[PDB]
Amino acid sequence: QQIAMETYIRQRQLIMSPLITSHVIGENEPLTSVLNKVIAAKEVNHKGQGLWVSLKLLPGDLTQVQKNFSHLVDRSTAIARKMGFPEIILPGDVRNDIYVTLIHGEFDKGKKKTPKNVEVTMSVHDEEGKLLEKAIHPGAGYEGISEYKSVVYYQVKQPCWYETVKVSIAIEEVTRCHIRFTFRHRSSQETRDKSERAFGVAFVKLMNPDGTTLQDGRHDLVVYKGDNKKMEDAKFYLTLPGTKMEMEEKELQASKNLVTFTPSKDSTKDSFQIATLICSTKLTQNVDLLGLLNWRSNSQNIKHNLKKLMEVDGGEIVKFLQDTLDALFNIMMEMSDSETYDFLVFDALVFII
Repeated sequence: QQIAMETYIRQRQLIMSPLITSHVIGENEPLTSVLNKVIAAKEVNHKGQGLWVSLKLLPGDLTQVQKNFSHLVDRSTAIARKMGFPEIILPGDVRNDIYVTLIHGEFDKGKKKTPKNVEVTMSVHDEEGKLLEKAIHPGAGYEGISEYKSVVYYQVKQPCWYETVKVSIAIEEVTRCHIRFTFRHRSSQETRDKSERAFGVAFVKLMNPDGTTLQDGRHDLVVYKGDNKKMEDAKFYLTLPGTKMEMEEKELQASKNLVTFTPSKDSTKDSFQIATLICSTKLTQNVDLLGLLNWRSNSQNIKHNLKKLMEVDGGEIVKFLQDTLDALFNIMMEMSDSETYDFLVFDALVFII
């Protein structure tokens, strides 16, 4: 219903700093023109699910799940291509909009006939074991340390208990700290001194071993359970990534290779999807950091992986071209660098402009 105008006072009381009713947002007239043309109309929500959004998303919520998760600000930012960008993109701190879709996962004991549901306990720690109090992991709008009291739906026990994850983190911290898949049961009994605790956790690999960051590609992650002493430190999980890569390329085809640890396969569903969305700035397809100095070969043209590379690196391609031209091998240098690097630049920076 309609009432008198009080936007500015409430806005500045929310922000608690001297702003203006439209100084925070410039209304981006051409950008919002194109946005109202394609996105800000019904179309992106048309493609959200099925025919439309109000009378069709509710049946989806009632049957299996609603798409209310996976906030849209990531996609709106990643397609709209706003103007007021900072220069602290790659160094300093990340955009803090990274969101990974934890589609499924459960703490099903298996031995017990009736599964007991436990919400995800985002226990944040370090390689050395730093506390990581309310100051570090929260601050982006995520207080999920207290997410507990899991009650099953009326029909199916399988669906997980995942929600929005928001982290305000820096490059040094993402280099250092680590997080675990803890599941502490919040039973009806008030006392938490019983033996209903988490039987195991799994750590999160923030950067791939070759130097690549988190990736959007589908890599379901499992957990490994056991005594608390073998996972209270980080070295044991540091040397055991517990990812899909080691199950085949490490010659770990036999599931009994681990002395005590057991993957979730044939134990619990634990389909932990990884999705480094387009809004992220650390996306990496081919490892450019070797391309700087320790480049084994010119495998970055035939296997260039011609994806975006939105220039958050700060001049990687042109500096590498400068060094390669200094090398003075032969024609293939120039032909490759031209026809791939300026290919990508003239195919992405055009939309950037």
